Amino acid sequence: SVTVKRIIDNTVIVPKLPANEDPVEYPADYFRKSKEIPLYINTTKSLSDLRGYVYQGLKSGNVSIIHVNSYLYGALKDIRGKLDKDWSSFGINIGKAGDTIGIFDLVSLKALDGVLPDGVSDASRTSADDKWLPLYLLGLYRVGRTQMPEYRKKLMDGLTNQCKMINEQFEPLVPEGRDIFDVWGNDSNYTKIVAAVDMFFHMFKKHECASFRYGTIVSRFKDCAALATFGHLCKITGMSTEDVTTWILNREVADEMVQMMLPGQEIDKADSYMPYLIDFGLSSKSPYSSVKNPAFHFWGQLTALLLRSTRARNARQPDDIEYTSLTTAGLLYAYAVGSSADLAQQFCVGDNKYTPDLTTNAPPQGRDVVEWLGWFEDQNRKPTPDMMQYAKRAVMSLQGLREKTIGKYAKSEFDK
Amino acid sequence: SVTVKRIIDNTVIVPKLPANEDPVEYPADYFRKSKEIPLYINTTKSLSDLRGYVYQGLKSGNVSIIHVNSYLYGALKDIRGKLDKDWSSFGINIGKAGDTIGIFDLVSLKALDGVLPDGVSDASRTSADDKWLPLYLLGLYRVGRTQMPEYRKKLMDGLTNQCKMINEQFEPLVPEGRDIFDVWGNDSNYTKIVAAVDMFFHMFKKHECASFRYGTIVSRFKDCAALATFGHLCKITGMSTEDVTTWILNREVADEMVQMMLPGQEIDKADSYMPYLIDFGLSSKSPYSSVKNPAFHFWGQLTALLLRSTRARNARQPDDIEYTSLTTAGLLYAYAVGSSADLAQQFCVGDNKYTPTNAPPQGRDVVEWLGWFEDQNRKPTPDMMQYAKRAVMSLQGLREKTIGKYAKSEFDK
Amino acid sequence: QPDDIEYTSLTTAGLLYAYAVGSSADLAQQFCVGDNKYTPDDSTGGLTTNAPP
Repeated sequence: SVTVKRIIDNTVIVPKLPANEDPVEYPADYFRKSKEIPLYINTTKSLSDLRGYVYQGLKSGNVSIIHVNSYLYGALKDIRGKLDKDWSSFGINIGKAGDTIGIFDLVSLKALDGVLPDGVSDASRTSADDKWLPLYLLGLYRVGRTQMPEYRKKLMDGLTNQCKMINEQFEPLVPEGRDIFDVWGNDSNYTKIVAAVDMFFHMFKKHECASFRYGTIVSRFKDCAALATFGHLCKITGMSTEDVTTWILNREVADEMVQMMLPGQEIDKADSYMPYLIDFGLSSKSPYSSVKNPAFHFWGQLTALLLRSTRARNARQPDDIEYTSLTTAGLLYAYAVGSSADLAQQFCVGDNKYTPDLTTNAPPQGRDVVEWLGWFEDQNRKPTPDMMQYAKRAVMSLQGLREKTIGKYAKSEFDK
Repeated sequence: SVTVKRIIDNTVIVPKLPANEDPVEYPADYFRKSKEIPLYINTTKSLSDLRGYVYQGLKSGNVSIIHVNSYLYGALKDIRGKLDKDWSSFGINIGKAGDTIGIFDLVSLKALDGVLPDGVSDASRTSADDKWLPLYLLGLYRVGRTQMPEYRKKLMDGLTNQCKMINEQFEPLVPEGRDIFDVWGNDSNYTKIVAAVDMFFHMFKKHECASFRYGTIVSRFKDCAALATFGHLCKITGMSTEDVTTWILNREVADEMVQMMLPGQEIDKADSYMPYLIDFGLSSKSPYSSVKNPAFHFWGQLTALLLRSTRARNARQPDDIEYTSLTTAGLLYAYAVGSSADLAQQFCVGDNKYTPTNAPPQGRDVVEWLGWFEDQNRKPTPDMMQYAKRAVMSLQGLREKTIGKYAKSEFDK
Repeated sequence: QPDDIEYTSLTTAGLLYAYAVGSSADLAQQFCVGDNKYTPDDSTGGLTTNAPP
């Protein structure tokens, strides 16, 4: 369809629209450029003074982001954890046989020299270092990302978890709304610390300080939600990863899948840098994000919902996608799984159920794509009363779903 | 299914997703490595002063866990243990013959360096040792195993029994909200003490101080819930462990059963280290939990629910499992049991009663019910649906994310 | 909604467009394992004429 023409006067129109580049960048195609990830905190100001600096800063005022980072590195220099195996990611070989590494065995540099107050601060604070302060300092990042009234529920998390034979109270004054400690999310260094801490304790799960993960955990697979719904779609359909792939029926959902599965990205690998691609600054734009995989995210989450997913109901409904087309695809998929139970005898006493055995129009026995596409073709490509009912049965009795979710989308579509 | 290829251009895609670590850890495999459970009682100095340290530390919002540990050790020297026969678990010989063993016949060691207040605290309290103080201290653990207003309706349990043959009352400061004695369960050495206590009085039910289990019992089979639901299902169906097993109809419920039934783990033995696999630090990821057995937990508890179980109502509904397939399975099982009543004559007066299209099968046999399910083109019958309807309608206030709420939504419409 | 336009004609046109796209779902097997559904076979026009295009 290169040439379109106005039929009334035989003249040629050339239909075109505004371009939208915004390309994505992969973790691997960064280590092809630099073999290390810098962390700048040039502050050789004593640990005990940094301790006091931030304490009164947090109590009330302009807590410097330079200050908190400097403290954290010093407070977390605990060269803990014996490598049990080997630790290699993207060529970088940090961990050997039985080597004792730490956080900041990532890679680390020093920049600038300007600071706020004078050397010896206020010697009021005891240790309370490795004890609680970092858990607070790191815990605030997670609280910073939210904007909904969950901030108070996630600040209860902070305070209640910080009582590990420590018992204190609050610290800042004004409630959230992105302004106070949310400045930190935009610091290249602060996020890299958050990531290194998560990575490190994800390796050494058993470790007396792995409690630092609460709050440092939301950096893991940060804006890689599309990948997460692919995992989730598998566990709900109970199908293999490849068998789920074959049920993808829309061009733009295939596209996104190809993009999400591009090789050499270590996405399936145990302890890789991949899950921390954003906060380590390995990538400016995630190829695994929901905003770059909207067709897939909607399809998968819809399908999961009709299958009684509890989480899917609150997933966001993305704009600029082929709703009607994506939903019919989902229904069929959901209907196939949802009506064909796996159900086979597993254990016996020498007495097994032999399975030996409506030939015209009737839903196919198994859960095979080619079987179903042919059956649907027979229903001239339009969903039956039964499968339209199946969708209704599933969505009715869903209560209190927020707007712009796939939950409200699904109910409003199938509950008539 | 090794290879997938995009049909539009004939290129191979390789579908893959992020990994899950956390393998299970078995209590047997612990005694493969070590041959002992080390209890680190750090300080060993003055029993009388410790009695003072605790009370004072309990009246205000500050008391060391090291100090209450060292106190428990000193106060509980019930070397009174007249063995009935023998006692052996996981290759470890705990006792034999008619030996009088003690509570701490489970390997004791010394630890670090630091202690809080000066030597002689307050010589105020006496003879309160082998009476109530342990019973109280130990009681606070199961009080720490909560988050909702259950605590203030479970600290009653405390003062009430902390009064039987002792008469003592109110002592705590801050009510709750993860602050007070709710941190004690974090101490590796504290939990080990509670475990050693419950394990001891489980062998010696008829001892003077059997009361002490009133807070230490919640340790027994901790994080081994899926194993219990298997027991509950048996009691509820009236069927044997063998038979129940055959009614498992999904691959993932099979794996999880297989992983729960590994042969060298003393799970059915009377007095073992297994039921305290967590608090003794034997395992850090129980194989018998309902997080490692999500499929089985749902299945078992849903079937229970249709069979009129009261406890099934509030069971938690796991994420990332095949709801639809599992639900069908549970429905068929529950339907079989719930329309094939055992019903046989039990007693007589010389006068017995011998028992011998597209209608539900005779007995409770899986092969038979599967064949009947086949004949119904693999979809649940409208009578089956009414059965589950009846079983769920008129269920009162049920909370969110339970299999109770799940079942009513699914079957009552 | 702007003024001074032909609502009736514009909407009946917009309905017809919406109806067409909305009833003719894309749907086509994208990935496979060496086993692909091929859609045409004798694909005629549903129930006589007046059937959905």
